[PDB]
Amino acid sequence: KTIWLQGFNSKYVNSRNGQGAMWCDSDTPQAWELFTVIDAGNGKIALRGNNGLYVSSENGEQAMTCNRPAINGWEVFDWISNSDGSVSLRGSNGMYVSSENGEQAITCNRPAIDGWERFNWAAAT
Repeated sequence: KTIWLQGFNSKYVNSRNGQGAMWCDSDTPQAWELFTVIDAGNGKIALRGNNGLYVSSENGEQAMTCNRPAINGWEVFDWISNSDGSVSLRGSNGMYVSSENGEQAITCNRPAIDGWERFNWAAAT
């Protein structure tokens, strides 16, 4: 139930310990790159980061974060299994989580899946 997410730039999604926004900038998956997948009901998931806080879409109004203390909503996502075995994540605003190729903090404001919105994943163990 613990995973990492590897973005388009081959880097790993980084919680940044809840200090600022999340980035897809880590060269290897260590503690801040591991997320506990939480079954949130209704076929949705949430993600709890290294700091015990929850990943938020921020409804696409600003870059994604991992510092919400509880799940509401903007903290639940549809897990989309892609044909190649990658995953995409659709926030509750209907937009997709984007690595932004590591050039800016991760966002959830894209209406369609492109390369930056596809992640390789694996159970951390």
